[PDB]
Amino acid sequence: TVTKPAEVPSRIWTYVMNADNAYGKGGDFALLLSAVIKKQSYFGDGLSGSPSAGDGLMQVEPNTRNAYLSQFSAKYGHAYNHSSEQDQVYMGSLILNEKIVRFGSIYSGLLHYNGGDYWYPGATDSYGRPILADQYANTVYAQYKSYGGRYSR
Ligand SMILES: CC(=O)N[C@@H]1[C@@H](O)[C@H](O[C@@H]2O[C@H](CO)[C@@H](O[C@@H]3O[C@H](CO)[C@@H](O[C@@H]4O[C@H](CO)[C@@H](O)[C@H](O)[C@H]4NC(C)=O)[C@H](O)[C@H]3NC(C)=O)[C@H](O)[C@H]2NC(C)=O)[C@@H](CO)O[C@H]1O
Repeated sequence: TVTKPAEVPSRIWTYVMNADNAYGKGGDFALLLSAVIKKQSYFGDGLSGSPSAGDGLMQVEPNTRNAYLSQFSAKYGHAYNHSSEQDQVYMGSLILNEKIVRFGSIYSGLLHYNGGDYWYPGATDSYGRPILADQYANTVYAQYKSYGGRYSR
């Protein structure tokens, strides 16, 4: 505990481990972030073709990135740079950590990361796509555990 999952590209592992270090999570957060990135962008390979392609590795929506800019700068010591893949991961990590702490659990953190705080079945994203936040949380939590995750909170 813990090892890089074989299927996670080594550049991505570095980003998530840097994020893990910033929150003192012993490598466990990095496993969760790996699962999130696999689902959101497939490490960057599943982006092309999508209206939300430009939102990067963790697919944080523009209005959501905008709300967290000052907090990002405070946490990481530099202004958010969307062209930086490490910053993309740092931003997604900050928001997911915030949700997990605020709502009280990983599952709920994942659900509200994907759906927002006021998700309901039939809610749509900034591109008008239906958000299956419950299914997202289920499948990302399973992937997290499959990578060797060991927490619920
Ligand atoms: C390349 C590709 O297409 N990949 C797919 C992913 O894009 C995809 O899921 C999308 O993921 C993002 C991030 O998790 C998710 O974004 C959330 O969107 C909601 C709804 O807009 C947000 O909330 C609102 O925020 C505003 C401003 O703060 C609030 O005023 C408002 O109240 C909120 N609304 C509600 C209802 O609470 C979240 O902030 C936002 N999260 C983030 C981190 O930005 C999209 O909704 C996801 N879209 C879909 C259709 O799921 C993934 C889905 O499984 O699939 C990839 O393949």
